[PDB]
Amino acid sequence: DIQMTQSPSTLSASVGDRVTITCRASQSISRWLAWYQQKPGKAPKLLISLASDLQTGVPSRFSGSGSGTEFTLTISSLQPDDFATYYCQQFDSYPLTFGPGTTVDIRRTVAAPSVFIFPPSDEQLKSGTASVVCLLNNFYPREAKVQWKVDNALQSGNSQESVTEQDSKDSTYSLSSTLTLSKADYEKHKVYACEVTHQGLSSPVTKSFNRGEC
Amino acid sequence: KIVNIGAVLSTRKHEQMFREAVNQANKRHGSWKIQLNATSVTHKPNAIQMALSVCEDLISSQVYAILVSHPPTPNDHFTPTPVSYTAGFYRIPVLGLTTRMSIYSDKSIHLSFLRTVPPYSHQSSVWFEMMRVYSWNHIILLVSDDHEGRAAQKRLETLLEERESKAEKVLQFDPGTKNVTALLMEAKELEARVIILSASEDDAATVYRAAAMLNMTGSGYVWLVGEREISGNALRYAPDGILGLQLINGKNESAHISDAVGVVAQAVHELLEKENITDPPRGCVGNTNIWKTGPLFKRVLMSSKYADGVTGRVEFNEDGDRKFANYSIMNLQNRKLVQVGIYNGTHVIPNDRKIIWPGGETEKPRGYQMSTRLK
Amino acid sequence: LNIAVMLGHSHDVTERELRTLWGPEQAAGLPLDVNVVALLMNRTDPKSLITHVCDLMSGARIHGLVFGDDTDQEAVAQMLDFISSHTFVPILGIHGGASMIMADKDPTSTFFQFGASIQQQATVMLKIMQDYDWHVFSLVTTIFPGYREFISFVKTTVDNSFVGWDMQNVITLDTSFEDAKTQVQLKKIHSSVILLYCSKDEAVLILSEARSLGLTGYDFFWIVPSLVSGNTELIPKEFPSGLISVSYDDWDYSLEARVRDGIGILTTAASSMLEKFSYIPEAKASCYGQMERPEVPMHTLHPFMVNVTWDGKDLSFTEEGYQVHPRLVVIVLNKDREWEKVGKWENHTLSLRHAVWPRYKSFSDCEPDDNHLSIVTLEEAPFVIVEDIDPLTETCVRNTVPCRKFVKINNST
Amino acid sequence: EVQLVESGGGLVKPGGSLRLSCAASGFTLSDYYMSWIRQAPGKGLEWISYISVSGTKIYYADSVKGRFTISRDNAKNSLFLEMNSLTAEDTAVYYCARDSGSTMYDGYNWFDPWGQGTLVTVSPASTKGPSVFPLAPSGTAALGCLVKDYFPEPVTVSWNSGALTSGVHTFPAVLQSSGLYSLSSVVTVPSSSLGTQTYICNVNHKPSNTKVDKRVEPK
Ligand SMILES: *[C@@H]1O[C@H](CO)[C@@H](O[C@@H]2O[C@H](CO)[C@@H](O)[C@H](O)[C@H]2NC(C)=O)[C@H](O)[C@H]1NC(C)=O
Ligand SMILES: *[C@@H]1O[C@H](CO)[C@@H](O[C@@H]2O[C@H](CO)[C@@H](O)[C@H](O)[C@H]2NC(C)=O)[C@H](O)[C@H]1NC(C)=O
Ligand SMILES: *[C@@H]1O[C@H](CO)[C@@H](O)[C@H](O)[C@H]1NC(C)=O
Ligand SMILES: *[C@@H]1O[C@H](CO)[C@@H](O)[C@H](O)[C@H]1NC(C)=O
Repeated sequence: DIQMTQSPSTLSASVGDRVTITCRASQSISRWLAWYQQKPGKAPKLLISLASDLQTGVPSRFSGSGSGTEFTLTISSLQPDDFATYYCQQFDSYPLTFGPGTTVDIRRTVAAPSVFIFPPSDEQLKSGTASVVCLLNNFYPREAKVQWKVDNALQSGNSQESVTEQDSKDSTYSLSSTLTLSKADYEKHKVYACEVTHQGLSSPVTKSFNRGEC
Repeated sequence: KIVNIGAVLSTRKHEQMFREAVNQANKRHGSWKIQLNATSVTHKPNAIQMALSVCEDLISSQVYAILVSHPPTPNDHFTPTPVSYTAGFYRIPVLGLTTRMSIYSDKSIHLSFLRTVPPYSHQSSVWFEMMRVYSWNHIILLVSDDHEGRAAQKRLETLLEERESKAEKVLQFDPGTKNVTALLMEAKELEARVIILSASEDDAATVYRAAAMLNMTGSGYVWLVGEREISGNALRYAPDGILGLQLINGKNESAHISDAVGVVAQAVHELLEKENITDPPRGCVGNTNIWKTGPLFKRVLMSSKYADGVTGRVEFNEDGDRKFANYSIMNLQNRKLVQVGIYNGTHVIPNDRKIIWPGGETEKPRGYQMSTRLK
Repeated sequence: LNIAVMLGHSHDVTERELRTLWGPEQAAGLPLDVNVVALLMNRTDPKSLITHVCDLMSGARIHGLVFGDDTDQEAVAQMLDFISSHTFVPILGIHGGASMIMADKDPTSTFFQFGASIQQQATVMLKIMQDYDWHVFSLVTTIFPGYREFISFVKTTVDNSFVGWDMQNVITLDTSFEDAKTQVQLKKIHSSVILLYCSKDEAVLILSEARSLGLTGYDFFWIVPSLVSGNTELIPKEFPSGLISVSYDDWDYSLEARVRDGIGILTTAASSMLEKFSYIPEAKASCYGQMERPEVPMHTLHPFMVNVTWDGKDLSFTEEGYQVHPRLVVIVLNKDREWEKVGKWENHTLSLRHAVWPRYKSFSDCEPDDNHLSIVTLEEAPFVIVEDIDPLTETCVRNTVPCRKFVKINNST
Repeated sequence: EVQLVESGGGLVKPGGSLRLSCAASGFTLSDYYMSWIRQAPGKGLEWISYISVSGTKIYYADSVKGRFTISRDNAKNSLFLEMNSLTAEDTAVYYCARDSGSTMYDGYNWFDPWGQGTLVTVSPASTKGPSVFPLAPSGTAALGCLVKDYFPEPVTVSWNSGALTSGVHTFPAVLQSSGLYSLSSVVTVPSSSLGTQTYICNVNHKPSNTKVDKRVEPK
């Protein structure tokens, strides 16, 4: 198989600026690569064939470059309709694999994340299920580091995260992290800390609640 | 007894298919204890890098025949020119799976080159045969000022001189030009009404756009354009009624790879059964000696006959080109390509489909028109 | 600017450096030629050649090079053409592999040679046929793919009748060494010189067949192109002593003079480019990592090399690539089987005579040549009239016969 | 017009079978190569199957090899894909796209055009009523209502019967390992408005025909 890595996963740029997307393959694929533009809720559409040939019906602003193991997609002038997710797909060998994808966002200003943690409701506890939700709001860029700490211990493998699409008015992302624990596990622990690492905060902020008064 | 067969295909998938074909040929027909070995290398982006990689990874591996294909990338070259030139310092034969360029037809430039596809010369031969069977004696030949265009023009002129026939004039064309309206007006101011054109895709699109506004798409203007002129922007701007040509199985690289592997194996068997074989150079640096058995292997390959291939009778001309290929006479109907006739070699058999002509005329037009304006 | 040069033998370093010093200093050279770099190698492997040329491309910015290979391999010129096309360096072909020219370079290349193509050698052979009063000839060619152009050129020249001698009947023969060919047509159309269009071994075989047949003796001669006499020191016994060949060699020139004129041409082209708009263009960074398409932001030297003058010995070039005025001397094999320079097609694209009349050299087997005689004649007035050849159309005899004469200027000399 | 339409998708229990129909319009299906590619939510795109023009060369992805079956009808100009042994990871948006190995060289696909696509969901559950759990708080305060264990999509969540719109962040639905979706809708309001002004969230699930309203008060 062929592994393609796209860096950065997400990026932000203003209208009219030049946007550079880097696609790197695990092996050498010469010039066999294609670029797709996918709108949210819409199927991707082909933009560049052979990593350099512009498709018919596509604006001339799109132009690729690079060969071998590293590829680059360049847009001469960013436009409002260009904000989408771009995947670089190679057809060197079967199976045909697609990259993780790169999404173009809007750069407005650095926003400090709004970290909030809510203890599970009693009506949820009586149902035999316990879930801890940590709220992230108005953070730019959308990239952030979220981890769950219970009784000052790292927790992994039982967390679900949901991220909202970029807002139309203020472009503020919202992320909700859900930690699932059983009733016995929830009642046998007293500390539940949600730590958030983001560019808007110089140092991580750890806010938790203590059983008994939450 | 150990043999190695090099190859240069389009990366992993075609390399694996070539290896599978090599294994199949090892396990079928002539199957000796030590048949041959399979080696391949991808087409490098830089031509210099490709040439040096071919040198190091094939000559050091004791290759007897190397298969090279030409991917039709429009922006990049990816031509077999570097590999052919590197194999030309020695006399190691090469096989072109889909090398459509007419440069390799001349052996003065490429000393040791072979291919299983007639680049454009047999396309001009099909043009001549179609004009003979459709009774065309008035041809406006549009030829680009490039090597392939000149070769096609020379072949067409030689074929016409066989029956003591000569076109009224052959208009010259320079690639990348946009002011061809003068040449098109000169073509209009002629007794001939059919036009034969041989150019690249961009040139075909440009001349089509120029001729659209000059009323060159009307009745009686028969077009016998080639394969390059019915694809891409040329197909987009192609006027309705074009009698284009398309090579059957000329794009399916796997069939050509299998045929080349079979022919190479048969030629290796014939050479081994004929006389002694000189060992290939251990490396491509240090030894400038020319292979003594290179010309003999070239003769064996050129005289080899392969009747079990996917294209039936497979044979090579005196220039190492496929003879009696399968061409499909394509026609444009409602902006769609409709296959009408098939060229099996020295025979043209149209099907029941009716060939339309530019201008929407149903009846077959003719090139014989009297100007009645004798200056 | 920082031109390079390569050789294979003879002058190694000092002579080349002295010539490259003397060249630009002979005139008011506008370009500031800092220096040159000279190399030497015996082998000419494609990988070794590529590595050496790319190393010369990286260091000293290349800016053109001169090749002096010694091996007689025609693929060296092809490799040089490919390199010049794919790294944009002007390369001049000199004695050796790059000397012989048989390929049509792509427009993107900047490769030129000092050799002579088939077209000009054909013109020299036709001038030789104009001389000695040879009007009827037959074409014998092999299945060699590089001779269809030769046949077409000969046919077109035959169709050319507004000037030159009256073209007699011409028959073209192209087949194998069987089917009892050649002698079928060589009965009434082969009275004068017969042209052979074969390679070395093919020509040896054809001439052996001619010796075994009735195509030898003081009768009709043979004229062959340059590649037939590729080696001036290797004369097979099958070659008749009456063979005539046209091929420039080192009889009148040398590697030193050739590299001197090559560096002069390169310096003149660089000066023209520098004086054209602003400066002399520079080369690329290296021969690797060119992911982008091979664009040419600068201007090629082709428009600046089509017309070049250098100290009266100008060596211009055509659009195709071959030089306008090659040496292209004509050599006739001697009775002792050596190639002797008799004539020179350099003087304003005109052949020479070398003061050697067509003395009928004995062929493989000596025969009594009691057929040409010798008729001394004197111009009295009404019975003999001496006239010069009219420089118009035929430029030869029309009703009279070829004659001889002498000149007298000083009684003492 | 050259367009593709995906039909036949829906909800299938694990271990069942389903068929997808791809409609080809504006071109002849026999002149091009077809391929099925699925897009898992929150993941990338994964090519699945490939069918040749001749109909004899069929290749499947190694991940789903032996479970899917692809068939074509050139006369009908329709593409049929058969899926068997559906699992939770098989829940993805399936697209049928046209390849380009016919006009261009072999191996050149750059799949185009792409149809509107269809959604295939695999879940053992059939229909379950939504459950609403308020998010009690511990110059603005975060207030929201949590909807958990509802199936199938979609669910309409509004605040004050749609009067309160500013500051509402409705998180996208997330499918759990049990096949029950869940989402959250949090609205930011000033701290002064807490207690004095009542907060009500209207949760309505169309498939279950159930409307649930939960009181929101400071805690
Ligand atoms: C026969 O061919 C194989 C090709 O697989 C040679 O094995 C090596 O294969 C790797 C790629 O998997 C190449 O990078 C190596 O260069 C190959 N080895 C060599 C020495 O070239 C194998 O060596 C070949 N055997 C013979 C006798 O030629
Ligand atoms: C291309 O040519 C090949 C012949 O080499 C045809 O045959 C197929 O070849 C592939 C691998 O090359 C095999 O996987 C298939 O099983 C072969 N099919 C048959 C029916 O023999 C192939 O069908 C041709 N393809 C096209 C599109 O024309
Ligand atoms: C050349 O000039 C323009 C483009 O430069 C073109 O439109 C025009 O038709 C040409 N001239 C003639 C006489 O056709
Ligand atoms: C078609 O041409 C081939 C030669 O390639 C010949 O063998 C065959 O008989 C021809 N078919 C017909 C129907 O003439």
